[PDB]
Amino acid sequence: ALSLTADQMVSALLDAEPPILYSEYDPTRPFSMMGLLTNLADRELVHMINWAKRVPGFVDLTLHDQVHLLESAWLEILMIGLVWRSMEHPGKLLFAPNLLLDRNQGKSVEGMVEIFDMLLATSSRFRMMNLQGEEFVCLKSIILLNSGVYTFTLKSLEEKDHIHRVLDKITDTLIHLMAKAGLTLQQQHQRLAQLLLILSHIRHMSNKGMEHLYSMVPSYDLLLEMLD
Amino acid sequence: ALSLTADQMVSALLDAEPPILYSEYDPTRPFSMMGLLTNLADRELVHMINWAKRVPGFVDLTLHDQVHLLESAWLEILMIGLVWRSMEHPGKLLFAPNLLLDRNQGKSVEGMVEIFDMLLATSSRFRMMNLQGEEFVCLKSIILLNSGVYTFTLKSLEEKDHIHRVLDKITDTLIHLMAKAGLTLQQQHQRLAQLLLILSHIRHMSNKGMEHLYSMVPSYDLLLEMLD
Ligand SMILES: CC(C)CN1CCc2cc(O)ccc2[C@H]1c1ccc(/C=C/C(=O)O)cc1
Ligand SMILES: CC(C)CN1CCc2cc(O)ccc2[C@H]1c1ccc(/C=C/C(=O)O)cc1
Repeated sequence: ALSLTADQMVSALLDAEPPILYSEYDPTRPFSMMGLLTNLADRELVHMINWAKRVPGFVDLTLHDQVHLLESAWLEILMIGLVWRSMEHPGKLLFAPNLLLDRNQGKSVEGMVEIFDMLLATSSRFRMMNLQGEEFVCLKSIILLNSGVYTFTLKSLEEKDHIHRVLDKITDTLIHLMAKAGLTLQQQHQRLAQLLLILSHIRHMSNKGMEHLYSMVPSYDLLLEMLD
Repeated sequence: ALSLTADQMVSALLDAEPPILYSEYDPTRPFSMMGLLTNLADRELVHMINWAKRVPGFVDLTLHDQVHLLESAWLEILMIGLVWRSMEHPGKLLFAPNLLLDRNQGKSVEGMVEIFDMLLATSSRFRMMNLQGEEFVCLKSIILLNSGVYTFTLKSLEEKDHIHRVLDKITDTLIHLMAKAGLTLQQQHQRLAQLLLILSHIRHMSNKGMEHLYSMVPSYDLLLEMLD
């Protein structure tokens, strides 16, 4: 994992990409939103576990640490996936190819339109930056490794060190992608910063989303069971 | 602001630094924690407004946008300040020079020890990275400009553009500080990323903190009044 080249890292992440799932509803029947979104999120989680195990360095960690990282990051990962899927659909959120929802549709649940608006704005930011697929997969892997790394013994110190080393490799990779695309050294650092700063907003969105869900979520046990 | 050199940006930010305030309690009297922390935060906010107005580019924005940015960022700014103050005090949070609290003291309020632990871990991360004062002031300014920029008309488009341009200048500045300190180009990008990724955790901490406070906060009107 730490011996991978930038090109190899990118290829590994692109290969690890999960599929785009569909919403489960009878399309011949008349058009609950939260039920549809929950069932979709449930099914995506399984594929996210598989994806996570294919992110270089991730399976080198202890099971306990893998669970902690996924516990911290899962909603951020679903959200960045959603925002990426929605990028070329101004004003809409592509939850699934058969479930493309606008802001007005979000108003059907109390507190939801606020979250829809933040996701739509992130998609807008992605569009304005012209985010590339190779950059997106790097960012999603960064979320997985970074979100829980500040909230964790000699083994723990080794785990955190490894995580930072893998994150450094992904940073190198992002820069390499920007250098290959022809950006100047200045533009490279600037774009790196712009991309990483969006991750703070994705964290914010996830926290707001978790508040919504807790006001009504995969347990440590379910995640542990799925990862073990 | 956009014509400032890296050295000028750093100097401007160092000059803008607010003072370290003291907790208001009778030190001759026997040792409420939340009351002490709230009163401290109240007084710090006033100085934060002054500081914000001295961050290059900030007063170029509309009053409304200044308020929005501060509304989004104020707790993150208090927290990064706290973590910086605490950096050379392992296991303790230096809320003020006369109010140095350990994790055990946080247990006196339900839900607080969790927040103390996250802040202490961030201080630990700062210590391990050997964060420099010049880097800290850059990061605090980045929080101010970035935290609310995704949640905002032709004027709004101009405002967001300006904010991104100022953020790009601060990125250039951070890199310049790392280049002057003798880091390689690789190390520069890596450290930039490490620093910006901590900001995601600071956002997380602020969200957790706001949840605590809302379960019991400066209004738009107070912030507007103070900024106007
Ligand atoms: C209020 C948010 C949590 C709604 N999110 C937005 C992000 C997102 C992305 C997806 O790609 C699929 C669904 C969603 C939904 C969502 C809705 C419900 C749940 C609930 C999960 C559970 O209760 O286990 C999770 C996410
Ligand atoms: C639970 C957290 C919000 C406690 N924080 C931690 C960060 C911090 C940094 C400071 O430098 C000073 C105080 C604090 C406290 C804190 C406590 C109360 C309030 C309340 C403010 C209000 O009610 O206006 C804000 C922050």
